[PDB]
This record gives sequence, structure tokens and C-alpha cells, in this order.
Amino acid sequence: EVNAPVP
Amino acid sequence: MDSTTIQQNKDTLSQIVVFPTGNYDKNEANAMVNRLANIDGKYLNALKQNNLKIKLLSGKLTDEKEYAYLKGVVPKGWEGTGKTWDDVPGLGGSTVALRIGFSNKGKGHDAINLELHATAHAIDHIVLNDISKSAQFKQIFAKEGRSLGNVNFLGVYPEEFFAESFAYYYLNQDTNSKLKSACPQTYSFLQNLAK
Ligand SMILES: [Zn+2]
Repeated sequence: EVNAPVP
Repeated sequence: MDSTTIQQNKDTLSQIVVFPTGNYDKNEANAMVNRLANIDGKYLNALKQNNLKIKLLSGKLTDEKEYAYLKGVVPKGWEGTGKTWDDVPGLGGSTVALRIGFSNKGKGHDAINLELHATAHAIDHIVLNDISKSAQFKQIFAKEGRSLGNVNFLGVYPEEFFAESFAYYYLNQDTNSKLKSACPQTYSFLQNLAK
């Protein structure tokens, strides 16, 4: 699983 | 957090954090570790036991072999930004990778702190078995998930509301107090989680 920060 | 506990957490992080090869900003890397040392030691110890590495990077995430498959891919929630993973300064989940220098809001993202947001994702997924998608947290998210801003991201994905709330809780006293006022049930949930 991969999750980016808040855009 | 007393002297010995911050030091213990830094010691745990010494077995989690991986520094990049080559030239990098050593002082800022140390500052990032110091911010991570504010996380409750129970979570850090669990990350270490699970051999989760926090990889600090001096270049783009997609220049690492393990993230090359994300070149050109638009992250979840980044639709319409015009950016792809090539442009994103941090990543959390089953791994953690973070560009040194990009901690603060505005450095290619709008999180309060890059490393805490990414590490929160790892804690959620690896340590707490996706608690952000549990019925208990979904109910809290349904009520409070639009109270911290960025509502088309934090208000739509419970795992993102969890990660950002966790970052507010652990960054500093000011953000911790802001979370308590905006999202009291989320604050109480995080308080109880650390027991
Ligand atoms: Zn995220």
C-alpha cells in the first residue's frame, strides 16, 4: 500500500 | 514526554530510519528524526519489530527502484493536481519514503508535516491492522472528517483523515491543541489508542 500526503 | 523517553524513542528510530547514500542535508535529516521521536514509543517499537524502514531520500521517490513502477501514476486523491508520484515528496503505507527538506506544509504538499503523515499511514496499516477503515473510526470520520480542512481529501478518505489527525496529535503542542478543539472524538480515539 502507498499513500501520498495531502495535496 | 520526559528526557529518557525522547531518548528511548530516538534509539528505536536509529533502528528504523535509513539515510540516503551520497550527499544529503544531515542536519535536516536529524530534525526529521527528532520530530518522529515525538510519536508514542509503543508505535515506534511496533514499527521496529515489523522491520519497517523509514527511508530518507535526497532525490525523487520514483528514482528508487522499488517505486519506479509509480512513474506517471497520479496518487489517490491527487486527481486534477497535474502531478504524479514523480512529483510527490513522501509516501507511507507498507513502506515509508521521505524527501529530506520537504517536511513543512507547502513543500509540494499541504500536510502539516510530511514525515508524521507518512509514518501515520505505516502505523495504521502495519501496526494497527488498518484501524482507519474499521467501523469505529469510520463513524468518527463521518462526523469529524471535514473539520480539519482539505475536505476533498481528508473528508473523503478515512485513512487520510487518520494520518493527518495523527500528525496533528504528535507534531507539537499547538497542533495537538488544535486537533482537540476541531475533532474531539478523533482526539479521544488517538489518546485511547496510545494506552
Ligand atoms: Zn496520506
